[PDB]
Amino acid sequence: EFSEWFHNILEEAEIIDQRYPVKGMHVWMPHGFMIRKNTLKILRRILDRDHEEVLFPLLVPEDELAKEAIHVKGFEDEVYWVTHGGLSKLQRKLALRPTSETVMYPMFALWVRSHTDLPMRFYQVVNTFRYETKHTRPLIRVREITTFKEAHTIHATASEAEEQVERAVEIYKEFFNSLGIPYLITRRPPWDKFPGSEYTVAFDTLMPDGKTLQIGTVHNLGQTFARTFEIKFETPEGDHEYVHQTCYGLSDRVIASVIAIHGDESGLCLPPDVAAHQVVIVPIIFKKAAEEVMEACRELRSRLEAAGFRVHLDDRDIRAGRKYYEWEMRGVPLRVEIGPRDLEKGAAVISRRDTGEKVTADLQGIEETLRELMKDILENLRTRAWERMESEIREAETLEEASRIVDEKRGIISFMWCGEEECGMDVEEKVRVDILGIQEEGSGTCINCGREAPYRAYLARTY
Amino acid sequence: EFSEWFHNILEEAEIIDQRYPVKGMHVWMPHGFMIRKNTLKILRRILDRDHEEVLFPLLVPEDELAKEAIHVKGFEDEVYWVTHGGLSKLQRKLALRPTSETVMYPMFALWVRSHTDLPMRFYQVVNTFRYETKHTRPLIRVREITTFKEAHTIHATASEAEEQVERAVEIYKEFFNSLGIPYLITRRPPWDKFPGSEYTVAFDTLMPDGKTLQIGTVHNLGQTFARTFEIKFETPEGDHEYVHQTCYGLSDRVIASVIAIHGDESGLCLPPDVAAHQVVIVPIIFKKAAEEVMEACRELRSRLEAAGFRVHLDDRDIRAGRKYYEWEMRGVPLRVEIGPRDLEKGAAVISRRDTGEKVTADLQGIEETLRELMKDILENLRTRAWERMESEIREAETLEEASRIVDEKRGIISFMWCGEEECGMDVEEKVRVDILGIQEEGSGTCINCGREAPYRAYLARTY
Ligand SMILES: C[C@H](N)C(=O)NS(=O)(=O)OC[C@H]1O[C@@H](n2cnc3c(N)ncnc32)[C@H](O)[C@@H]1O
Ligand SMILES: C[C@H](N)C(=O)NS(=O)(=O)OC[C@H]1O[C@@H](n2cnc3c(N)ncnc32)[C@H](O)[C@@H]1O
Ligand SMILES: [Mg+2]
Ligand SMILES: [Mg+2]
Ligand SMILES: [Zn+2]
Ligand SMILES: [Zn+2]
Repeated sequence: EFSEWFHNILEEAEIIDQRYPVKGMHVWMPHGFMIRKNTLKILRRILDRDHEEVLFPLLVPEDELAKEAIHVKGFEDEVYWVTHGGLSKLQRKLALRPTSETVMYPMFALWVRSHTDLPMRFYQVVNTFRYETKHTRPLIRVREITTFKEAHTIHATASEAEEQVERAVEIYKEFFNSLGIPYLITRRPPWDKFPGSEYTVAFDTLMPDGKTLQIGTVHNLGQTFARTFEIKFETPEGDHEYVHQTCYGLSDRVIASVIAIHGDESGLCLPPDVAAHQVVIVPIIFKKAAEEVMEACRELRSRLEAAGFRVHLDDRDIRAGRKYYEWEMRGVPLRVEIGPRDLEKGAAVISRRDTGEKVTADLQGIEETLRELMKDILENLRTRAWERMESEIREAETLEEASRIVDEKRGIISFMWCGEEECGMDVEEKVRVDILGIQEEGSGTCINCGREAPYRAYLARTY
Repeated sequence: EFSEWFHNILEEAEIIDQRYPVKGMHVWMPHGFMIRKNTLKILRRILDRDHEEVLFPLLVPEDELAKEAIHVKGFEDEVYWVTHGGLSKLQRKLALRPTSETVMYPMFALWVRSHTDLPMRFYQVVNTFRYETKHTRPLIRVREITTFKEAHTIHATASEAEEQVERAVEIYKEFFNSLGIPYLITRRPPWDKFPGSEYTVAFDTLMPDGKTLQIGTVHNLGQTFARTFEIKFETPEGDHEYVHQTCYGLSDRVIASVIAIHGDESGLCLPPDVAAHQVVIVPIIFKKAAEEVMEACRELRSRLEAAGFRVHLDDRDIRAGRKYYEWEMRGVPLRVEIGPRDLEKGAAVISRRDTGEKVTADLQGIEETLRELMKDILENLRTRAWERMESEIREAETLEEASRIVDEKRGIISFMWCGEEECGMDVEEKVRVDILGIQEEGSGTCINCGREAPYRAYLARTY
């Protein structure tokens, strides 16, 4: 049910066109692009406080890419390879970046010398490629991840690296909260962690189809990559130790989530700061003081723009009904309607997209009325969202109880787990599900082997 | 001389790092990235008035790419090819886009149906690839063009297409004027035009080494591509005719130009709206009312930010001299110095980067003082630039006179030309130079074959 909804809204709202001759690679149409644009503004506003945006190459030579032990193994048959340059065969294969560690790190080896240099915090929003699962899914599982934001940090002590991991987590919380997206933060099992990292922390959110979606990861690379690429730095004493690194990233999935989570029967419903337009002015006219209604709207649009609004006056010549539908299925938060009546009173009608509540305000201070309304809509959408999610995280004491809940209600399954490889795999297999990760807390007994359970774990059917 | 200057400023100002294991592919460091960022804001501000930004895939399948007659021939051995997906060999080669016609057009075939649909004006800023000349050059001739803005338009009548070509030209003029970049607009010879187009209009600018640099092209594709990809549309009568297309684009070269053209002995000198910072506040302190000098600067920074300035307070603990040098070689337009004296008078010192003029203004209305100063700097830089260029465009009546001027003074050579293939080639060969293009005007006699010369032509040593 959700799948069809998603696929249809992506087309109707003209977010992306999937009809491209190469599977797993979609086109961002105008509207979709605007949403992607605003989602990124929000993200960069946060990241730019303490991170420096950069832009590295797309292609990586075998030599560099394979310098990894586990990392190369982690993307082996997952990389695309350019082998020829025209008709000529390159004397050194070039791989399309799947992620940029093997691209930036050898360069970091150069950029880093003195402890005065550290800490360095970089990031970029580029396109990465991954040859995977025959199962392609829009904005969720693509071959060309068009909105891959990857951050990489460098530190002097392993201490600061961990502190960074915590900072990243706070950055994503803030990012997501702005999108009104709820999430569950856990620590991935050591066999799911980023290839070569010390550990991986992941953010997972729940899709309307009861399935979970990883929408962000933070990895603590310790000094593994440092040693691999020789990234050393001089201490104030005169020694040469390897740096401590961490990296984290999001993808188009964030945009899928926003669409999906605040999804709706009417179409898209988006946080005001993500929508292509925050306020769409629709003048109501039947050839009765039209010249006056119009100039009332125009004046309003201009007035809103100067106040910093992303407004749009829909003066097309069609039935206001059709207009309402359009901007509604597209996700515009506020609709401002103006007609002879209201006009001849100094007021207008403001309709909400999340609720439906049409209220009446004075065109005199409307700017503030709108600003407030917007703050309200986010909080509501964010709240609703959190409720909906938490109400799907259910505890289980028996592996049997789990299988029953998952299969009947889907969602997330909370449970105490011993945290052992074999036990975990066994849990996954028996329940045909994936262990999202753990959360250290009070002990108990592993839902499976009954032994001592140091961790609170979650599992679910994932994307 | 210029070359070394360029290469050194790119490194000293930390614009791009060229030390990447793959030739023709550079890294944008923080500072460089900020300039690229602002240059693009300026560009998008213009383009977004009537164009819709989008984002198509990177990879193109042989099938589509080769659908062209001359176009495929035009990029034959110029394309990179991904042949394997992991260890598996794809059953259909994928080419990294060199430009996106073969990517967007088949999609346009779908997006276009009714004349009500046209006109459509799209554009994107993506990374394109081109396997060319062994001679790699930063921001000028790269294998991975990291800042390729390509616009594509669709029209109902060939009439509107031409009108579009004129619009594009006006858009680039405005874009360039904002960067204070001078240019010569001409019509490329029919053997240099974009592969498959009706004709190509190009913008060329002059580099400090007397060589010319193509910094923009607008192509009128007529219905050539329409027929190739079956892009038809329904007329109000009910007929089905092919659409009229045009496309135009710029690259990182625009950023090279800005750096190079307003180049300088002190380092970078950039248009206020391109610099990483428009105003850098440097407090002068020697342990004498410091606490008061500082709070005077801070207050100023905040005050400037709220006014919309990209300001930066350099409160580092170093000699103000070293600070001046840094922000000066980096291109910051205005430096605001504050010390005990000036402070205890309600005024500060404002130094210009283009001139050097340090003036004294009242911290009371300084915002407007600065805004004005900025407008002044652009106009100056733009003017200087135009003078410098026009003073290098020299007329020649004899093929011999040309060879003498080119070889001794470089620059552009104006001349009357018959406009014939063989005659043109002959001119180029004999003078070891390239014919930039023509400009229809009063007749005369071809500098070479003496026959009737319908066009005013230019030639020079190019990049
Ligand atoms: C930051 C680290 N270098 C990185 O690459 N981590 S990652 O491999 O976990 O990817 C980061 C995020 O990208 C998203 N992602 C991964 N593969 C994807 C795919 N094929 N399609 C869409 N999003 C994907 C997920 O939300 C994931 O959390
Ligand atoms: C718009 C059309 N589809 C296009 O591709 N035209 S073009 O091939 O002429 O390229 C547009 C512009 O990109 C720049 N350009 C072309 N090849 C380049 C290269 N190898 N490195 C840097 N800039 C390049 C030039 O300034 C040129 O005017
Ligand atoms: Mg698992
Ligand atoms: Mg030529
Ligand atoms: Zn167990
Ligand atoms: Zn001639």
